[PDB]
Amino acid sequence: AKKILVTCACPYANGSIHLGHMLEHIQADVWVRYQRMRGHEVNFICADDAHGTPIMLKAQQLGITPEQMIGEMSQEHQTDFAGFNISYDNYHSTHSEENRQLSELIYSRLKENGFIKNRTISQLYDPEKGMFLPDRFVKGTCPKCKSPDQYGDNCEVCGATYSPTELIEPKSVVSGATPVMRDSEHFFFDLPSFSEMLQAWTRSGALQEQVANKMQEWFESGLQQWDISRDAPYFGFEIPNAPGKYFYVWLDAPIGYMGSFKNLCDKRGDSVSFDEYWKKDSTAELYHFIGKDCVYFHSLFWPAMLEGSNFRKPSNLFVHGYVTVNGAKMSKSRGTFIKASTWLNHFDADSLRYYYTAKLSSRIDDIDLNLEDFVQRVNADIVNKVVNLASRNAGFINKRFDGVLASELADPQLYKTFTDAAEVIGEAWESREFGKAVREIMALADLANRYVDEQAPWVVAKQEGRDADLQAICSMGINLFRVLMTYLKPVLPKLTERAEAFLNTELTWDGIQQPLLGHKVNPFKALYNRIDMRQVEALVEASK
Ligand SMILES: CSCC[C@H](N)CC(=O)O
Ligand SMILES: [Zn+2]
Repeated sequence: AKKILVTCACPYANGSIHLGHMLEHIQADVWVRYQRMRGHEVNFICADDAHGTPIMLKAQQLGITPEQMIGEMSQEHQTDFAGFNISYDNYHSTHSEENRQLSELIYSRLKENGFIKNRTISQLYDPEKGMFLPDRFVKGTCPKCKSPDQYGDNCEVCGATYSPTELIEPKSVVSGATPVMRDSEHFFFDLPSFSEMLQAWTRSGALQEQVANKMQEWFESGLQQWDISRDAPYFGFEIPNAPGKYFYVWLDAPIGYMGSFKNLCDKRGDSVSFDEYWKKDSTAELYHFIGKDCVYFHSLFWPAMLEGSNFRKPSNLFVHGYVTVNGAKMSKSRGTFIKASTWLNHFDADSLRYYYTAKLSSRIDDIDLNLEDFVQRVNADIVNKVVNLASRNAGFINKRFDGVLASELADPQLYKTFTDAAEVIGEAWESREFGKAVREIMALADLANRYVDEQAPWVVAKQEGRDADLQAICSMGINLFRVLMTYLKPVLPKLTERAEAFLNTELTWDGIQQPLLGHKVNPFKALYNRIDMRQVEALVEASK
């Protein structure tokens, strides 16, 4: 009955999708697929984050327009996400007419409401290229240790940190010219004006405990005004009435959430839903799946912007931790910085979806992809527990009973144990306690395989006159498989499709209350094959 708008953070348009991205998009997709299974109206929304100085400069280096460049990466991103079956209702771009009009609207409202301040700043400027330089486009000699060729505000030899104005003999990364300090008028969003409102939200108990605790540190330090403007040359949206000024990516990037939803509504011919979801009186729910590095932005700056422009605010933020590989930050030299596209050359999407889901919880803890454990857990849980219930039983049904399952359950008590678990498993999906859900599902899978072991179909099959017993045992196992695959349907979309083809039925959450009786199933080849460490070694080598 609910109306739900769910987002993932907008991926940066000048980088390939990697396993870190995939943790976020898989987490959101599992939750979204479960919400759809319970009958709610869900809109799963994302976009590419396509503006800014680095993108402008990279396009110039490539000799193409920024529009061509961001279009190519957007296609690359959506191909990768589609390969992992991330079920977006719309994937748009921050570089769109919808986002331009919404950015201009929100800015004009913030300005009229008194939340935009004008302030002159001083910044390093490349007089040959003719542009202000972000910190990382200034290089020079460390003022402390005198090591040359250091970038930005820190030295990678001695570890010192400093303003780039302290670099000795500074050079523009763009042109090699010596930069100089230049003044420019910038426009600032008066975030401090919203501190009391934001502190109330922090205390409300909606946010994760770990996020609320961190926000208290930020309030203690003191909220600051945030620069929302950039000087030309720039790739982005020009500020009305302010020639030569552009909106900084901070402003237009989250508005891209709104622009993507407006684009979806407009493409559908739906003239009511945008206001239904974004007006202040909305009864729809708005959720953002984000990582730790995006929490300050989504928990303070973004709700303040929405409040100041008369829009509704997020219902909640769902924050996940970083991905590690073999216990450590991804390492290019070790081959553990793994692109999504590369992953799919070696493994399927379901394997990573399952492994992440088994490790995820409602907390912000980092998620470790241990590659040895990945092989063991996928083979143990998917091949040998869940799929085993189908593969060990289907052959007898197809070959000796014409594909027809028994007309009654052999063990109705055991079946009720499986269906009785739906409430706790569903609540685990709902609360984002994914690891809890998987633990209960695999505990049931162990029960199901213990049942089959106890009945010993490999013995019954050879014994004269026991055809009825064999059909009963094998049909019971297949009905337990039906239930487990329903509980796993949000996690494993492609295996589920193969399971539905075998079972000759769509898997619905409520359907488990009616077992398959006197029901024809189809043959299948192999629902899910084993993986091995040679494949992991090939993935690592291909990523170096
Ligand atoms: C509106 S969400 C914007 C997210 C930024 N692109 C940061 C990131 O993708 O890591
Ligand atoms: Zn140094």
